[PDB]
Amino acid sequence: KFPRVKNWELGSITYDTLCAQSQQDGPCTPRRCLGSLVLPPAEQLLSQARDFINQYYSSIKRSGSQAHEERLQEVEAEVASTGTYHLRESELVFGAKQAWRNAPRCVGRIQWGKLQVFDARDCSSAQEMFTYICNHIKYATNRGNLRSAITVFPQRAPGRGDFRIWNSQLVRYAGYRQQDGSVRGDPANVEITELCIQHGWTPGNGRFDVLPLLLQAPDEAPELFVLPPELVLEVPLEHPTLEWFAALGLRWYALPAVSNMLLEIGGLEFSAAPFSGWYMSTEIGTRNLCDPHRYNILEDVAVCMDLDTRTTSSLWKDKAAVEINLAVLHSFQLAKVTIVDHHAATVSFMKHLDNEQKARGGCPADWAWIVPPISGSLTPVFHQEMVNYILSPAFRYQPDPW
Amino acid sequence: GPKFPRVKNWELGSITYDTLCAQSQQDGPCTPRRCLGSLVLPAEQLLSQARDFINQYYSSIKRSGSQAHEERLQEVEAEVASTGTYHLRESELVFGAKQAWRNAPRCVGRIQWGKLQVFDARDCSSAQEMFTYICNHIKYATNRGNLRSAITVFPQRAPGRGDFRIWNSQLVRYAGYRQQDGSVRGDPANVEITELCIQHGWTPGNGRFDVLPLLLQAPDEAPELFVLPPELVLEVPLEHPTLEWFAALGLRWYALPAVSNMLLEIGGLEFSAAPFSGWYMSTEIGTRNLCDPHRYNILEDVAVCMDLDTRTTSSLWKDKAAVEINLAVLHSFQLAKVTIVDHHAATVSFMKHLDNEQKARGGCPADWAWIVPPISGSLTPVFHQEMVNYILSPAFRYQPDPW
Ligand code: HEM
Ligand code: HEM
Ligand SMILES: NC(=[NH2+])NCCC[C@H](N)C(=O)O
Ligand SMILES: NC(=[NH2+])NCCC[C@H](N)C(=O)O
Ligand SMILES: [Zn+2]
Repeated sequence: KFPRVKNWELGSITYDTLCAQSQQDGPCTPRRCLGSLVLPPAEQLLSQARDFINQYYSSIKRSGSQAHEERLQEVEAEVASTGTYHLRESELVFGAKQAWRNAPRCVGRIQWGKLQVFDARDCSSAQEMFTYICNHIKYATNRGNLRSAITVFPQRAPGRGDFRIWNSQLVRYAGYRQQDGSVRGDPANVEITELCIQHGWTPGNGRFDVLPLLLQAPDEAPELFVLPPELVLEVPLEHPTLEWFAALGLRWYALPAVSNMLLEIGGLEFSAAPFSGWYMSTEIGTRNLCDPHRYNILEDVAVCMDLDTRTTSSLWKDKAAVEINLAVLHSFQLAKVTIVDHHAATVSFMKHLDNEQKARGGCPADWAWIVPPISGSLTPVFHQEMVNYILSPAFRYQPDPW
Repeated sequence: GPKFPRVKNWELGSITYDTLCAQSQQDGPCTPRRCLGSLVLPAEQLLSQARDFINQYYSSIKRSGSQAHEERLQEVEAEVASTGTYHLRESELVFGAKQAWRNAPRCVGRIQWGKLQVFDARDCSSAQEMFTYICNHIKYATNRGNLRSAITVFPQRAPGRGDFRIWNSQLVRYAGYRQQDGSVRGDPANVEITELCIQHGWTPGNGRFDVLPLLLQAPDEAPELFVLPPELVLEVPLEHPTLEWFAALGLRWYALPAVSNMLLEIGGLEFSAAPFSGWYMSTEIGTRNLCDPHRYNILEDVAVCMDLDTRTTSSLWKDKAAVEINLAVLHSFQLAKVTIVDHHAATVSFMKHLDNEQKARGGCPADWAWIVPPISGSLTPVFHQEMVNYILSPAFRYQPDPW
């Protein structure tokens, strides 16, 4: 019995047979569904490694050659003697792309084949991590013509502490907790802001202060590195027809570079492996600026637009959000920085699902994350049933290192 | 942590554990390997469903273990013993109906669950009589615009003997006429039932908003056709509070949403005809019904009137039009004095319901994809609330179409 998956807008049906290859577990059982939840030996490492080596040789269509068997022997010999093994650059490149491809929450996977992979496994200090991170940013930003990248730092080792980037993204704005309860800047970054200050960073007092990085080499206290302002491209927000909107002094950074997830390839774990593509506009316009526990600017905007704030039924919240998202798109386009709107992103994801159906017999997708945060049923993904499951290589959550 | 699903609200940072889900009788469609949450779709067996139900009834009047409780159990097993089935006391039926609603994971209006008028119609014995009960239900629920939640219950499934069925999916629905050019006039969701009404002798209209007749089936009989008298069907013409031309589009919606094709299951007993109605939340009309591409699909038309750039996704024309359509729905209903609730007020009230149910029952089964509204999602507090979905009984369940 395999999942029948229906698109309700077109009446079409597919069957997901790729989920059979799931060896990892989602949070659900048959007695209760936990899907909307945001967070969750050597022959076993070996069996994940053989499997991953199998994927890789199949990918280059050498699925049986001398090379294939000799490579499995290498991996077997290395695990038998040392309890672990190492990946070849080109396996690593293939694993990273496959991790992205398999990421159920990513709407931008049409892009999965085009990922610049920086091998930083020859990295031995916080200082080197920083240099690599700077290269990553410079490459990925590309004066606003954004390019997808990942930089992979040295894998976890049974002996020692992990390499980690303590920040959750490479670029984030500071959130300064007030004694009077409230937050100046981004409330989601209060804890990382506090951490930075105590490892000796001099704070600013703005709404949009770019945080320094805390980089940790194994079993060493993390170190502080301030990003060179010229590396951090930012887009001031204005609105195409509302002149007052610019007066709000809103801005956002160009580069979304997630730096806290663990990358897992054939049983090996890469605890520092920051990755970036480009923003979908609703991430900034709806979530970051309008979430009540984020910058929460909807009321400010509604009042400027002169809307009736006293009642939910004037749909003031909805009207303001739409203008905010429009401002984000307009500003990014004016500054010539890559962005995709939620309509174009979901249309391309549909094409991706279809590609994936033909190529693998299904696609892991997390509906609550693929459907955008405004205008859901106005996008084709709303009407598309979706099956969520964990394939490996995978990006996974890991504990905060402090 | 305790050994139960942990549930987080990401706006407020708060945690709860669902203990209620451990009372779940029915498997959902998920396994450890794969999540199917986004998907839209006897002897001792009866006795134990019955027993469990009667226990629920006695708890809710706080007489668990009492002699009246043990006598009812005995009465129910004896009745099953001799007939294969049993019957509910009136007050059990009322409790089971409210509890089915309360249990419904997809319903965001459940803060209202305790206030349901239960019309007992288990004496009903003909299609004509279904019609009278249905008309009575509509008059009572509609209440000239001040809507009142209600359910009418017809006789339960009975061994061998045929079912009572309402063929229509709601008591009030608009016709969908399949055109020569292959397109649809009216509501494309209603094509099959439209065509069925024609097959059974209905003389079809040709409007975009033709109210369907009812096709009602008493046991072992072909369905009979009944035309609702127009004046029982309240409708709201749509206008916009500032865009004057919107009224000129001639759009309208009916006031009463009355789902009629679901099965109400109580203590193993099956009520195959049990239509229920509340009032609308505005996004069901303004977003789904009017803007779904496979429904009325009016988004482009509205956007063109609003002079928006429809050649490019990045103008947000879809988003701007959809907002105005929802504002029109809200505004028109308020002007016509017909009950309606917006998706902000609804979700707030549903957060409050979740909190009540946390204290009362230790959880609340909720289907996130259906609870979050189809526009402005993360603008509502339910978006940031994790939810656990499972089936409790009494339940409203899907059932195959009678044909
Ligand atoms: C190319 C442009 C891309 C776009 C437009 C995009 C879009 C998105 C969006 C909207 C999300 C949901 C994230 C959130 O709401 O916080 C997401 C999640 C994610 N994407 Fe992408 N993505 C892109 C590229 C990438 C790349 C290059 C990778 C890695 C190689 C990646 C891996 C992920 C992962 C692992 C998640 C889940 C993050 C989490 O669980 O918090 N994506 N993507
Ligand atoms: C009192 C006002 C009510 C409101 C605002 C309301 C709101 C809603 C909404 C928005 C849905 C989603 C339906 C869809 O997207 O098609 C729904 C589903 C549902 N509601 Fe309500 N509801 C109300 C009253 C009722 C009543 C009185 C009952 C039954 C006694 C009920 C039982 C249901 C059930 C069973 C569903 C699921 C239907 C399905 O799965 O297709 N609700 N509710
Ligand atoms: N486009 C990506 N690679 N996104 C990953 C998540 C970024 C996150 N949504 C943010 O608002 O900053
Ligand atoms: N409020 C209710 N009882 N809703 C049941 C669903 C009605 C359906 N969404 C409609 O728009 O016609
Ligand atoms: Zn699930």
